[PDB]
Amino acid sequence: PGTVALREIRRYQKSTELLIRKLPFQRLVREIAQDFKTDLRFQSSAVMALQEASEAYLVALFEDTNLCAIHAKRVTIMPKDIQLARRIRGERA
Amino acid sequence: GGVKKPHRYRPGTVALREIRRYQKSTELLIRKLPFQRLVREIAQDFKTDLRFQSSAVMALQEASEAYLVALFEDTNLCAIHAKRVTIMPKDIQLARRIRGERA
Amino acid sequence: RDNIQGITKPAIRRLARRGGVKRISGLIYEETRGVLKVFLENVIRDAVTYTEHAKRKTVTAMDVVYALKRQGRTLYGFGG
Amino acid sequence: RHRKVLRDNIQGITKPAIRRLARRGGVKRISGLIYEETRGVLKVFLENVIRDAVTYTEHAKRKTVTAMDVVYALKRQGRTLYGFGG
Amino acid sequence: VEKVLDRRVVKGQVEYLLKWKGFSEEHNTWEPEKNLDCPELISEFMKKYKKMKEGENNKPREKSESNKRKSNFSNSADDIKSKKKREQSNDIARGFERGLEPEKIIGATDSCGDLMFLMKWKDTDEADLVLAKEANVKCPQIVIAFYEERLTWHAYPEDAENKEKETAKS
Amino acid sequence: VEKVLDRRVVKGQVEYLLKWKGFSEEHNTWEPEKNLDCPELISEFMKKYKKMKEGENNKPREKSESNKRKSNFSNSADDIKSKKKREQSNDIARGFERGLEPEKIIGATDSCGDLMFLMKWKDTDEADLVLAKEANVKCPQIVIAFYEER
Amino acid sequence: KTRKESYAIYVYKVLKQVHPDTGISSKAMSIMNSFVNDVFERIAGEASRLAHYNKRSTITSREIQTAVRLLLPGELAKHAVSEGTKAVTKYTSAK
Amino acid sequence: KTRKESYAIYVYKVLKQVHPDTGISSKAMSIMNSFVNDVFERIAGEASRLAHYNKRSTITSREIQTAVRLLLPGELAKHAVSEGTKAVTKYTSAK
Amino acid sequence: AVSRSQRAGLQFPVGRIHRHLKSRTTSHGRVGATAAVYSAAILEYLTAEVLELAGNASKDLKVKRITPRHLQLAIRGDEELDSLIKATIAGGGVIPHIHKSLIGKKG
Amino acid sequence: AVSRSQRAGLQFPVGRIHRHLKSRTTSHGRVGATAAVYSAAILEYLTAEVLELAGNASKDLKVKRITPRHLQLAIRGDEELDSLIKATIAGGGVIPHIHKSLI
DNA sequence: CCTGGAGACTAGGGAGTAATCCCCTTGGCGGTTAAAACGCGGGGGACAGCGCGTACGTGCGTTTAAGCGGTGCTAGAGCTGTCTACGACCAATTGAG
DNA sequence: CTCAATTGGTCGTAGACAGCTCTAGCACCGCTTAAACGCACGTACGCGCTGTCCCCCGCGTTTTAACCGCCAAGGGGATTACTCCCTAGTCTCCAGG
Repeated sequence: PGTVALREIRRYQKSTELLIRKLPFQRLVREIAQDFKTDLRFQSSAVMALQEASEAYLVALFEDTNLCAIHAKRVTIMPKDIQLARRIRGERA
Repeated sequence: GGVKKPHRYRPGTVALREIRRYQKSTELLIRKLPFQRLVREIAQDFKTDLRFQSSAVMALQEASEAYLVALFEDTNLCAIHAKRVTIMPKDIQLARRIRGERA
Repeated sequence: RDNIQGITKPAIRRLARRGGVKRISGLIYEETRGVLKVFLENVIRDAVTYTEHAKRKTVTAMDVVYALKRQGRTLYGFGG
Repeated sequence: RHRKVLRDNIQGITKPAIRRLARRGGVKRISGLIYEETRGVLKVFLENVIRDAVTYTEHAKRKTVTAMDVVYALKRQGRTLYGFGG
Repeated sequence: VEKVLDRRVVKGQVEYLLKWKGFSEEHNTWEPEKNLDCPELISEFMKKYKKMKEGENNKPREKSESNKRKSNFSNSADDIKSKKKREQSNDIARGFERGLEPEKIIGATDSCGDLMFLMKWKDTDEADLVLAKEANVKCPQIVIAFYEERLTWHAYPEDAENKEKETAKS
Repeated sequence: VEKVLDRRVVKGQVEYLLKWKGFSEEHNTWEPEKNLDCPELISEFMKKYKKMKEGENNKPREKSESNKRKSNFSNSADDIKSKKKREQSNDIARGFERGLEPEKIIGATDSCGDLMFLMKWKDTDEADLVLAKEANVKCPQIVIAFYEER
Repeated sequence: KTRKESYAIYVYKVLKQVHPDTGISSKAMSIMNSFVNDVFERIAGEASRLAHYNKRSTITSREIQTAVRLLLPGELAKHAVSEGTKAVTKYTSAK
Repeated sequence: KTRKESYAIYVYKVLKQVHPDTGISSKAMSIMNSFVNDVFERIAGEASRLAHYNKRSTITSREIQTAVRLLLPGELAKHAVSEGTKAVTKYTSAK
Repeated sequence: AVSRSQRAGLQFPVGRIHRHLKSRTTSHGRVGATAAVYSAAILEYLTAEVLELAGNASKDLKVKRITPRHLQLAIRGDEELDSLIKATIAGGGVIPHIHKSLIGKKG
Repeated sequence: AVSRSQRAGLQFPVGRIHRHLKSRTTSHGRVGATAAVYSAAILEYLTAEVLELAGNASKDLKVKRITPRHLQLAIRGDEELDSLIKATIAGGGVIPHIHKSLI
């Protein structure tokens, strides 16, 4: 099948919805922030500013993996291509 | 495959030995006289007649070595995932899009 | 549940459809967290340093724009 | 006595040099269109340095590119060659 | 003020045994940096100190002893960071006088050499870190059996990608 | 002959492997140094053997644990035998095939496992590992001095 | 101050810092002199830029520890504090 | 209250003169305000770095024109110089 | 009352740029009135170009309110501003890509 | 002549570090005394980290001439050092990454 | 040879961390109807492998230029020390942000 | 409202670009000995066909915990004044790039 997933791409490419969580996403950052230095504090605009950058970083990372399948005649992404694509930018593994 | 034999070598020996031959000596594969003629063609576009010293060409020859090998390594690493062994001319535009260059 | 189970399975599928991914493998849901942790650690280690450099104890939104400028992922938000 | 009027310099490019430079990275075999596809990117990569060196030389009230403008032209592209000033 | 040889850090102050002109070795006293006039003697003294630290070719040692090796005269001065934590020095050095069995081996913070090996104890949750070499002589079996699965280290990321590409090429 | 893969130093003699074309690794034999005649296949291998060893530092990969390999083999001609593996170690002079006295202990790692007790012999460019139980019985003065280095 | 070749005497004096069985050539000194100069210029540019965002002007001893932690990763940031504290504790009349 | 001067109504003053029948919100203004502040710092740094090695201290008219040619390519910096020359020609002419 | 903004004919201030250029300039710079008019004009042109490029796509959807999505398409859509501005627009997404490998049975 | 080198024992000259920091005043600014001392220590440590590797890489040839190819083993051989130095090394030669799929 | 901090000095104008304006962040309880986890039919992906096209690998033939510098015309940096004109910092008009 | 922009004092010590010393620009056409590049005919592995392991689309059922409104303690934002002991300015010794 391919008719159901066809309109889902246009439904997401036309609206910039908030797909990132707010309450469960802050605990993941707090668990790592409490390990470096105790007695810390955060605000509400910092989480939104981080989510606005992560929403673009995810698409930027997925585009590089999706572009590596057209030349190889493939339609399904693979986790092995991400490690090879990250070595060109400078992040590596 | 020998040196005094009428038959030639098999495609898979000299190409593999050439990779190891350039890993023990430090030489400059980029030429100097034919490479200097291409810079003057672009430097004399819509500007006046300029000159150059004996250091700009030496700096460009060293700067191109860190770029050509870096661009070829990405293509060589990407050609393995395509179930192939030879690089393709259309893969350069796909490899340049991941780094940030336009294509 | 634990804090590491924040990112769900449909959350990654709803975000991968914006670029142009047709089919999503099963190992992506387990491999994306390993990269997201390293991506968030670079900002976490910088936020505490920026807070301690100003002799403060609260991470504001003005320091994130300055911290993301050196990482290469510049984003226009609260100043910067 | 200044500079020679050279024309049609795209035919004098060395062919075995491009094949020898690819053996250092680890490339096994090459195609036939690589020699025609590399020159189409080499000019674009060199124009980003050529157009900057002339501007850097004109900004310093000079007409000859010395051994200092090359470093400033390469630092903008993330190269920064070593062994030329600081 | 001639040729400096001795060098030690006393309470965060690097001393300099300045050799007096026309005196013996028993009359050399510690001269703190407070009133001097030798900008070249400080730079010329460290030019020969780094050569002695790199002269040990794979730690040479004969069979007739007389080959004592050491990193520094004050053990990395006073502001140490490896082995123990919370800087300072060896505040707690008790644990080998009882002789018990370790509970389990957990992880700690990674570093570039000399990791903080945390040793657990039974009943109470007392945390003790060893650093002295005298504890590995009376009971060397406990020090050997302690190192088992502290830091999980698989392999290099570059070597794992080569084997994974052979399962999908053909 | 393409490249050198197997190289072992047995009985004070360095022998190289003859990589024959059109075959594999099991069809390669051995030849003395005085019988070969290829000066171009010596410097290229010597410049690569040092580079492959200088980059294998900082907690390298693990190996086959819970294995003693040697430790009292047998009697009646313990040499010759067959073949161990296809790596650079394995079939190497570990002191039992030569009978030399140990010099000093080198190597200091910190990975998932026991300590690397790399015992280096006299007049030997290579080294191997020894047991932790028979080290404090023969010459225990070296094991104590090895820990008091840093 | 603002000259291009400000270092010349200290560059040629480096000869005993390596092994005594080797010597530095003429093509290996320019690569080593620029390496430290680039890091020094980067540190000087970061110190004059990280003070305006935090409302500062005087570059004291606390403004240098931030540039080392921001440039070097966390795996090697703790190895420089021991070397930096030795240069501060040795300087008297400053605690 | 001595806060930093931000460009908030500066863009609206020009937007109302060309398109008076357009209305902006409070969320799309900070995105456009930060872009100018981020693009001006690079030009300021490029103009300041071109005076330390050239033994200069006075910013003339060539330092501003060099940054536009260095950053923007030849496909877009051709009209910028022509648009900027008119402002200098009309300033030195009369009041 | 007369000022420097009405003499040269520019909506951007002259004093603000002159005061901001004195911070990045090393030592005591002499930033006069001939270094701010040429600097503010480029910024004004770059600010007006994005607005003019975004206003051409706001009249096709029949909406008078300025949306942040129109600013991202005016930057990522053009081949001149995409190579210069390497940053990402917060709350805008990317451009829709059309390919022939998004159906069933391969292509 | 006390200056600042007499109160702090370091290899690099302390008086040669504050010579370039006095130009970057940034309006009403001030240059500290301990800032140069703290900045010179990091530079000395970074220089020694490479000088030790350059001496440790050569132990079998005993050549009195340092080759530029041997100096690349300290930057390209360490992952923590290759990622910190974003500049390109002047000279050719890379790492012979021999893969199992090429042979 | 060269050409600038060093040291004595005591002006200029900032760090430390007290005071106190007027509304955020985080632990907590209650509960709508969002889109959470697990794992059902049967679409058509990935990987292993047989057969044999297109156009590369690998020496020889025949050049006519590649490399070092061979020699010597009259342009090209940087240094020097004249004259020249932009706009430091100052006080205080009268209007933008 | 507040405390930014402005005009036009006034002789401070920046900068434009002539001339001079004596580098190494790049013409003409010297020599040595291995590179440029034509197109033979060996046998690599292109990316089409279609074998057959146990992947994961579409959108059921109804847990777990998305994120909604609105409690009210006392965190520590981002400044504004006081008066500590920082290290500029700029004379003129005898060090150093």
